[PDB]
Amino acid sequence: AAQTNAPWGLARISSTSPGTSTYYYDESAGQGSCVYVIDTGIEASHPEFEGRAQMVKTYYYSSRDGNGHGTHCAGTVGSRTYGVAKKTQLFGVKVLDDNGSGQYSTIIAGMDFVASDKNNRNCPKGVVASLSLGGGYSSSVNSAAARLQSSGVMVAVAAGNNNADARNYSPASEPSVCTVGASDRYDRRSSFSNYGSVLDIFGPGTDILSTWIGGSTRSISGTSMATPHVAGLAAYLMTLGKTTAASACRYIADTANKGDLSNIPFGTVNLLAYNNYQA
Repeated sequence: AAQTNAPWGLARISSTSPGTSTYYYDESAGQGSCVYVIDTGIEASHPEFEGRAQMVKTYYYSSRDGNGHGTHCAGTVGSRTYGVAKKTQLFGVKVLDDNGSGQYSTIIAGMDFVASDKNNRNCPKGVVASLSLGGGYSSSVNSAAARLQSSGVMVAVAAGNNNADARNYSPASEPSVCTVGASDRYDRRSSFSNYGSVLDIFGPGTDILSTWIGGSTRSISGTSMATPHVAGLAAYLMTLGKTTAASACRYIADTANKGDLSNIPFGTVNLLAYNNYQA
């Protein structure tokens, strides 16, 4: 399939050079997979989700996304126009309040919920969890993420927007999960992107157009924006049978555009998420 005039990040992950405008992808588009978006919520009523999104859990008085951040992320995973896996099933776990904050205790609870709740859901091609969040290092938060990965979910986490080494942030610093840095449309490391040996992959994260609350759209920046590119790619490759949840992160790194990014500090991977689709 081809999405003409796709956002630049979608076009990026289906090309070998920067500067293209079409997103090539296999038409299965992640059908039969599920991605949990652990965030502020998802405006499931948005026409861009086509009823493929639903909230499944909240830790606040509302399940709605009064912020927009979760919706933007869920849109990059699997919205019809801005998403990588256009046929995927999106589940919403609201661990973050409407200001984008949440306690680690609540975030931990959210992850353990996903590890169990996937057994309530028909995801025959596998299960992914996108975690556009983080803070300072905590082993409890790291183990929470590693538990989720062990239960059989491909876990993708943001590296953080501090322009520092991700080893001092969680769940970014957990080795067994897929930690995602951010790049821009000219293959530069995003000025805010964390870096470090704990990174496994980069994804588009500067000026990313996606869904927003109120049935609208906007363009924002962050490793929070790169993470769902990888979450979506994961679900896309798992629908295709090319990898498993346990293997997806390493496979995406095996099959990435190598060496193409600029301002990668020495010791950080130079790997850019790539779907190697051959139309």
